[PDB]
Amino acid sequence: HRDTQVMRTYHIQNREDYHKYNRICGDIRRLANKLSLLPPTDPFRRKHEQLLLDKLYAMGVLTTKSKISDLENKVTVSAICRRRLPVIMHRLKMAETIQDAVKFIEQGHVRVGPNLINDPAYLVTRNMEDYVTWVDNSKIKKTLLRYRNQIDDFDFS
Amino acid sequence: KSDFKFSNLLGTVYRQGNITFSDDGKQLLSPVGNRVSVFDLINNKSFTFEYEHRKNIAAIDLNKQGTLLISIDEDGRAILVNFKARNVLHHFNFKEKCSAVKFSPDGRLFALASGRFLQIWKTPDVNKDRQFAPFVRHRVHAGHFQDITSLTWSQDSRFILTTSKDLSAKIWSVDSEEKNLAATTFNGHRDYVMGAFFSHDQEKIYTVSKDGAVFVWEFTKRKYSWRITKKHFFYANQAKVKCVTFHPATRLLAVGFTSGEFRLYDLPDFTLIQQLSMGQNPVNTVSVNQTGEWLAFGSSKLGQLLVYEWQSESYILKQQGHFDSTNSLAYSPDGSRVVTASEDGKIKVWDITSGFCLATFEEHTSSVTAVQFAKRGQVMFSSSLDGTVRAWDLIRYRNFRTFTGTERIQFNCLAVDPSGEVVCAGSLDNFDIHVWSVQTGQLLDALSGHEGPVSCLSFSQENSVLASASWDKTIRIWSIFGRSQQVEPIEVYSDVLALSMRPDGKEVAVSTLKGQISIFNIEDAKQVGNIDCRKDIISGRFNQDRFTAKNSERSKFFTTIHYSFDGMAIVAGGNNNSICLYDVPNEVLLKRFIVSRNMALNGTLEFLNSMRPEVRVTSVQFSPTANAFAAASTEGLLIYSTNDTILFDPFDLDVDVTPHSTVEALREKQFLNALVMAFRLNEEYLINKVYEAIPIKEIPLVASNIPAIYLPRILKFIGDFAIESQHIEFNLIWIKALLSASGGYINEHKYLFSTAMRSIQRFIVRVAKEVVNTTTDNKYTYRFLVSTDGSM
Amino acid sequence: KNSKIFSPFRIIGNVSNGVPFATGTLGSTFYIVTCVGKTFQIYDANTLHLLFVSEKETPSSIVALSAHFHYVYAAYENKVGIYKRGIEEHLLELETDANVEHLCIFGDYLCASTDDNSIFIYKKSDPQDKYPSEFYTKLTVTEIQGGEIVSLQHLATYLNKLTVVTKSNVLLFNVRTGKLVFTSNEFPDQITTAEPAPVLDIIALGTVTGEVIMFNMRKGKRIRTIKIPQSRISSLSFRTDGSSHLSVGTSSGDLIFYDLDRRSRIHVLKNIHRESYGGVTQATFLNGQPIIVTSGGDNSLKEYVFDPSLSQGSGDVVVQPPRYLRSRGGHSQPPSYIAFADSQSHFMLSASKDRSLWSFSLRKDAQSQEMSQRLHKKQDGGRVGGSTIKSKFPEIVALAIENARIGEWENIITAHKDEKFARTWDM
RNA sequence: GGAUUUGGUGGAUUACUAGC
Repeated sequence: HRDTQVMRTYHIQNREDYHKYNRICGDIRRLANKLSLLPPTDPFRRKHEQLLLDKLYAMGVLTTKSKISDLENKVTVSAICRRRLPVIMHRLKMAETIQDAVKFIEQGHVRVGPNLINDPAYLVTRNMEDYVTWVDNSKIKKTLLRYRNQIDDFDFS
Repeated sequence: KSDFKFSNLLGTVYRQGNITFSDDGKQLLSPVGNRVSVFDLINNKSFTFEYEHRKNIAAIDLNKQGTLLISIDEDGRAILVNFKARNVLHHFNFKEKCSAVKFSPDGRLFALASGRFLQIWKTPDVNKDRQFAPFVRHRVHAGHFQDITSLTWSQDSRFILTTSKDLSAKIWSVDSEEKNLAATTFNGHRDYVMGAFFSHDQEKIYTVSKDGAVFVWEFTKRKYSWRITKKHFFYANQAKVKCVTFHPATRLLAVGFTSGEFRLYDLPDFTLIQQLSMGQNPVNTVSVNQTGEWLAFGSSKLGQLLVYEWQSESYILKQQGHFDSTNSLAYSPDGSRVVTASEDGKIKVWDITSGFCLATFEEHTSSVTAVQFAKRGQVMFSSSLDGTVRAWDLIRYRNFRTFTGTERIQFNCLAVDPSGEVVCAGSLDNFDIHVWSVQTGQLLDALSGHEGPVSCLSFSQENSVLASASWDKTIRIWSIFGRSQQVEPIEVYSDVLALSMRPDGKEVAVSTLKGQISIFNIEDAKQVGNIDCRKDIISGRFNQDRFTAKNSERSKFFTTIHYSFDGMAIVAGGNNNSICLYDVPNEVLLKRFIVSRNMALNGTLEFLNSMRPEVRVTSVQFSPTANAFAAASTEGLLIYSTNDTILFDPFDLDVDVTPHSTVEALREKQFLNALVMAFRLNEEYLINKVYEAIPIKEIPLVASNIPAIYLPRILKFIGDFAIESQHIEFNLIWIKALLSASGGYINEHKYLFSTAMRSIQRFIVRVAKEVVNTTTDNKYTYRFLVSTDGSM
Repeated sequence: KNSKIFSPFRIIGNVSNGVPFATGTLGSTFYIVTCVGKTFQIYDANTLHLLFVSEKETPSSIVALSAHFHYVYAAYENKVGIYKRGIEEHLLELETDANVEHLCIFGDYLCASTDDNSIFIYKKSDPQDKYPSEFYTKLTVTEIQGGEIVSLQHLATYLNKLTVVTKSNVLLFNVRTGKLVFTSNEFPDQITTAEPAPVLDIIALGTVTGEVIMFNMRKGKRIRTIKIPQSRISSLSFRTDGSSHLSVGTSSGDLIFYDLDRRSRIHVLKNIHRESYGGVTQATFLNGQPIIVTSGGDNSLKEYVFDPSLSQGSGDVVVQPPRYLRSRGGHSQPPSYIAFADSQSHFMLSASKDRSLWSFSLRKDAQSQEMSQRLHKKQDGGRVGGSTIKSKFPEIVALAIENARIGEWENIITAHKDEKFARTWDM
């Protein structure tokens, strides 16, 4: 029951979410394997996984882009399941717990740039990880500003 | 100026449904998901009906006379539009899913097949006045194991045969007395029968199947009825016929396969003329003209429409629409050239005059975000999410240089120096404005100072100053030329995702996230005014939503803005359902345009009845010709315009001024008055009555007589008329006279006349010079032959 | 007076006027025709949509209506239209100068009765033919035989016998021969309205005094009689569900239900149509179904239903009183000032001398509603000054509407007749 | 006479060609 055991730690909608990642996280390694079977001094192969580690680090599933061994060993579903939006709202200390962040996404208090986001299971790029905020004029961004005694209703915060 | 209409939809040539040629065959009509587009091969012009269809078109019916055109949606709604009238005469509702609707050769009644039931309905007379309940159904046939997959009509209306998907095929006569002639249903066909065809002689019946084996039915003695005379088999390794079209007079068979290979056979000789693969994806609907010279094959998966002629190996029109949507819209100095960006990254150049793509660009592997044109026809710069920017030539169709950054950043948007020396681009990753020179592909400088990413970048042509857009709520105006390097910052209330530069070079129009559009000055940091856009934005409730459409914050801002070239109006468009036209001095919107009415798309309805692609406009620009502004949608690039001029917009009427009075002036020989008396009505047919009337000897006397106030208006009229009109020599003597009479005045008021100069000098480049060069080239060749010594 | 630009589409905002509507049945569906002046309408009975209006206006008012399955028989001044789908497919002209009061259909025959006590018979030219066309003969009734003709009825299972009811008595004419096969006895009251019964050989009768008289034709006698205080009976109908029920419609707006088995009234409806415009002009239980359809002269048409009984074992004694179901509305008086609401031509405001504004629908004719007149409780807190017996607003002579900001505050300003203020309305 | 809250039905919520 590894699929359930990580559905709890990150709070997932459907128990099938895990194996929806673990099909991708396996598909990384199958492309890693056949790209390991090409000869090492091939300017395709040298170009092609560094082309891929650019993307898998921008998305942020893997910690570094130097170690080439991470691509088979550290690519786990729990790695890709913590660039989920409610985990990121718990990493950035927005909500208190990780269930409570799903409660705030589903009610509609969080946003990415212009548009608010409503699927809890929004993957967030490490580049896009800068831009999550509380949605403006919300009743939960109004309460935060009352704690510091710094509301400003010309913003109608 | 104010009343725009939906003139044209551009891009997405084929979406779904039957493609049927006209009886004349001059115009071919391809059905889009929510609209029907008519293409005229002879005039190379595309026309789209103003009417919305509430879901995607599933069937198209064209009357032999052409008076009535019927389109059937997935829901079963029936819309009848007269081609000449271009209006919806009636909107009857069918209650089941429709597969194909074909009008009878006589046209008295139209056969309609839904599910396993066949229906014949008397067609209401187009000439007859509109009635409350026009639709009437002649008969219903329910004798089918499964709903018919195809419908075929004989020259006589007595026999109608529909091929069922069960395997069985049945024949139905129109009149009840001819039932005894033919009521039999063919059997023993393997797989499914895609379609049933009738030859000019009614003795032979041709049937096709999904397997690819073809069987011909011939009536003969074993008192004797309907044997299989000969079987014909098509061999495909994995290909299966999907859609089959047969023309009886030319005996030509069009076969559609899953593989997409295109093959042609003749029923009498069973010989394969040619096998061609239009695309990897299988052909969905194939149609043939009466002559049979033009065959149209469209693949829904690739969304591309292709027309081919069997007799001569030439394609009248072959094009493929963008796979997803157009991220940016680029307008060239010439009105005709149009450039549209796509999510795929493929770049295709559309034509304003005819809705076809001259060429494609596959240079950008990543999606293209912004496409802009410098102040020349020499090149266009495209911004992509790949992290590289590549300039393109339009004389040669090639990259000059592919500008890249240092650490390989995405590029959203782009700004090109009008004097084409400097190309600036902006990111989401870096928030540094990279600056490339056009000659040396090095980056000159990394202009920085923003917190948060750069949304847009633009350069005012008059002052050559570039203003950055930031998510930090501060607008910073850069000054990058000549030993200054000074940046001026103006604070904004909400993230600014929209930046617009006025032609003047003195004002900047912004679109913040609070909805509100503000208009700043540049030489001062202060603002002229702001106009409030949160209320007059229509927002859709999606299907998967949990909030009312009133209080979602998805779409109440504007992700684009473009000033008109007059500098007096802004067209804005965002991820919403609506486009706007704000007046700039009076600060009030003029008219609000709903982009689409589709239940198929998500963002349409304010209220649902008691994921799907979102419907939003990405980038909007106003054309130099300025008749209409193109907004790049989800459905495809829209074009709004005023080329109708069915509108009474008078100017300075007296009681004495009537249309008859202007005609009287021509008899009176008062050319100066009868032109001004026709400009007072501002109606085009009085103007063409007096413009074409007055002779050459009093053109310049009239030009000197013409007032300064009407000079901008008269020049605009010549610009729109002379493009499609046969008079080169008469129109150019007017443009010699207007320019000759007041050369200094037009030059002094450069800002006052912008649209008139651009429109007039598209007519000179596109059609007037090419007549000159053909006259020039022909003269030189004749000179060469006489001058050169004789051979042998 | 033929125009070159305009041509009439249909008249909107009118449901009924006082002429008795007549029901028809096609397949399993039920279709109800009414009339509006010189142009009749057709309503479905399952949702009261508008199905068919006539293609041309008639040259005068339609006086009487009846409908056999597909064909609506409309009778204006001298002629009888035999209409299908609102299309005049055969015009039948009666050879008098008298105006046709009542009409009846059975068998191969049509039976039209002019006002000067004369009855015309029109035969189907062939049994294949659907509408009767040929003039058969002219039946007359002299005043020594009976009074003025109240109605024409054809009872169940009578070979060519036509139950002609008069103000004095009841006749029977064998239209094949043309002979008076039976005359009834003279009634002490003036008869106003007759209707058949689902039992055999019985027509029901209605007097100017409040008396319903059941009358047998095989015995020629009065079987049952029902007295009503102070009412002029204008409509009669029997429920054919299997439960015996008589519906007496007065001219004082009352609809009265009886239980002929228990010999009792059940529930009496008060003012379902206006007394002044005529009361219940016609009421009809739909066949085999607990639905009565009432249509007065005050430009409305309402349906009432009987819920099933709350008692398990008792049933027919504990009867639920009738219940309001769907209806259509219009405008009692002529409209003073109208306007259009929106750009797609989808609503029309119409304010009339009835003092009640209406948002009619050009699009779907069951979508029309009276704009409510129910004052918002004030922001200020002091109470609103007005008469406690609520009367409608004075009639509206000037209206203005701009549709740009709808749903957020008011967008309709109306000026009432002779008021120093001028109210506002949300659309 | 006034105010607040609530149960139930009907009519709309896409553009009106009759049932088996």
